[PDB]
Amino acid sequence: KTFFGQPLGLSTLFMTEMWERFSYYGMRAILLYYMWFLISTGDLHITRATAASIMAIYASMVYLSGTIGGFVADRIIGARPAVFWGGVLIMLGHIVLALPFGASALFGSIILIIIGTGFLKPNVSTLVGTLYDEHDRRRDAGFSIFVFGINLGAFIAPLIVGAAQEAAGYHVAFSLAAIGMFIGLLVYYFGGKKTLDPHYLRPTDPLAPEEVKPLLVKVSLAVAGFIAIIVVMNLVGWNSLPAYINLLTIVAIAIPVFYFAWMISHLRVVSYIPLFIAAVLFWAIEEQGSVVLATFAAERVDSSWFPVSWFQSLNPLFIMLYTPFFAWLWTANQPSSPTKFAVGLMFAGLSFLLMAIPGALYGTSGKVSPLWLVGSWALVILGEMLISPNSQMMSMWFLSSSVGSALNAQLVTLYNAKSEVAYFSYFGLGSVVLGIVLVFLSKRIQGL
Ligand SMILES: CCCCCC/C=C/CCCCCCCC(=O)OC[C@H](O)CO
Ligand SMILES: CCCCCC/C=C/CCCCCCCC(=O)OC[C@H](O)CO
Ligand SMILES: CCCCCC/C=C\CCCCCCCC(=O)OC[C@@H](O)CO
Ligand SMILES: CCCCCC/C=C\CCCCCCCC(=O)OC[C@@H](O)CO
Ligand SMILES: CCCCCC/C=C\CCCCCCCC(=O)OC[C@H](O)CO
Ligand SMILES: CCCCCC/C=C\CCCCCCCC(=O)OC[C@H](O)CO
Ligand SMILES: CCCCCC/C=C\CCCCCCCC(=O)OC[C@H](O)CO
Ligand SMILES: CCCCCC/C=C\CCCCCCCC(=O)OC[C@H](O)CO
Ligand SMILES: CCCCCC/C=C\CCCCCCCC(=O)OC[C@H](O)CO
Ligand SMILES: CCCCCC/C=C\CCCCCCCC(=O)OC[C@H](O)CO
Repeated sequence: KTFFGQPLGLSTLFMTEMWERFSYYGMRAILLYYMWFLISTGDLHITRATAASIMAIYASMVYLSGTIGGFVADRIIGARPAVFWGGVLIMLGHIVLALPFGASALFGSIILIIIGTGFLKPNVSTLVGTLYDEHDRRRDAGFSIFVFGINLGAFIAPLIVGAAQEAAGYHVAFSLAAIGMFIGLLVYYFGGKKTLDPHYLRPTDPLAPEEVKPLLVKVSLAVAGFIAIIVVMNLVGWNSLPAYINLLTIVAIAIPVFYFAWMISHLRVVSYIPLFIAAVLFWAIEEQGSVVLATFAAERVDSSWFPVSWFQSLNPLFIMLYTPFFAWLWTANQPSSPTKFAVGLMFAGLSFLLMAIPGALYGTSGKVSPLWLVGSWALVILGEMLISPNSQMMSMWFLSSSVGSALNAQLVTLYNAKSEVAYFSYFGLGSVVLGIVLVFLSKRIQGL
């Protein structure tokens, strides 16, 4: 007896991530619209450009938090307590939004989910590898199955949560996200005690006695310096919300910038720079689906007969549809890796180029077919299949996605009804050209 040929413990972790992704993307599907609503009632005193910027920097901090969660679990608390307490924080963050509060609850909700996702997301994937020995060949199949559960939750969540918001309002809809995470906790807690190795209730590489102090010193210097920067900012008058967002943008971009300049000072690392740039730029476009495309859907689409948040379901839908195809394709000369990044960046560019057409053809004061966004997501997910689809590279994928959203925090403020065609054309064409450049550089990168 198995779970699709895999250890029974996989079903638990399958369902665990399935409901966490449910809570996350269900929230992402309506959070921007919710901020619009808080703005329209005068409760929240920001612009839509700022609200869009918040969404992007929100995502950036979540991925950045994922780079640290692996460390905390492996060295301090253990992977299983990390997943559990990570989930509790995630749940609380959604409960905060379900409460009878307004804009005041936003920062509290955001902080909880960032810390929570940081603990849970990288360690659930870790616990998946736990299910297998070193020798096991089923590993790639199990992770593929595990990925499928991730996409399932991301698919049904905007459908359920989005419809709930339409029927019973925002507070009820956010509570469904909280309930979704709660279900994941029940299955994880009681299912884990049956199938998970008790060895991972504790850290696998616990701090040696002499390691405690320097780690404590290192963290303290980071917090103090960060606190110091904020102090100076408020002194010189850079203390509006766009200022703090720019600070986090700088921090998010500085982290890979420093690590590169660190390692650079044989030099094949230099050859990874274009790949990392290509990764950042792709994630920038892909992550704008929940921000820019979510805005386009709500303002420019004939979606009068269905919840407009449902458009967020297209991303994991096309992933699930494309996956068995590419699974077959990579088994049936297979193109190199820098080539995949170059072509993947092109498809992302075409997705934005396509969106420039309806505005250029019909104008931007009317409403267009929902099929335009359908074709756009189909293009960028096609590009995803080439670039994105575990170990130590998990950090770089967390980093690349984090930097992209940080870049988005700046870029999405430029998007509006007046700048629609220009926004989609330039960045659309811009990504295609850099995809062409990467093709020219593709041969050198191979062999390094
Ligand atoms: C294989 C599927 C291919 C997917 C097709 C994607 C589109 C490709 C070319 C059109 C993009 C640029 C559209 C032109 C935008 C443009 O003309 O901007 C000025 C405008 O006229 C000002 O009003
Ligand atoms: C399959 C296509 C293969 C790739 C072909 C690439 C096509 C690019 C067309 C857009 C170029 C820009 C033209 C429109 C720019 C535009 O709208 O500018 C407004 C004004 O500058 C606002 O400042
Ligand atoms: C990828 C192959 C299939 C699609 C190829 C893309 C072909 C055309 C896309 C770009 C042009 C679309 C037409 C937009 C309208 C326009 O330009 O307004 C002209 C301006 O003077 C206003 O009066
Ligand atoms: C066998 C699968 C091969 C996969 C190739 C699929 C490629 C593209 C999918 C269909 C895209 C065509 C749509 C463009 C033509 C169009 O919009 O004209 C509008 C017309 O309807 C007016 O009413
Ligand atoms: C939030 C309600 C969801 C249901 C929770 C059950 C109620 C109480 C559990 C005891 C306290 C929690 C202690 C958990 C610490 C922990 O590491 O859990 C790893 C777990 O054994 C892996 O399956
Ligand atoms: C920790 C236990 C597990 C977690 C359980 C999930 C959390 C809350 C569930 C109920 C939410 C009810 C929310 C009530 C909606 C509300 O406040 O009012 C709407 C508004 O008035 C309609 O217009
Ligand atoms: C628990 C969630 C995160 C907690 C924030 C801590 C972050 C930085 C402080 C570093 C030292 C803290 C770790 C405690 C050291 C410790 O547990 O001792 C091990 C060993 O048993 C002694 O040799
Ligand atoms: C890896 C550590 C992080 C990297 C080191 C960072 C060093 C200094 C931070 C830049 C200044 C922060 C202040 C930015 C705020 C800002 O730009 O203000 C505009 C706003 O329009 C004013 O209202
Ligand atoms: C596997 C990747 C597949 C490639 C994806 C890209 C293909 C087509 C783009 C969307 C279709 C154009 C939009 C059609 C709009 C339409 O149906 O016209 C009625 C509406 O009322 C007019 O606005
Ligand atoms: C509307 C008119 C616009 C014209 C559109 C033309 C589209 C593609 C042509 C350039 C392709 C260059 C790609 C190959 C160049 C090259 O040197 O590639 C070596 C590389 O090492 C191989 O992997």
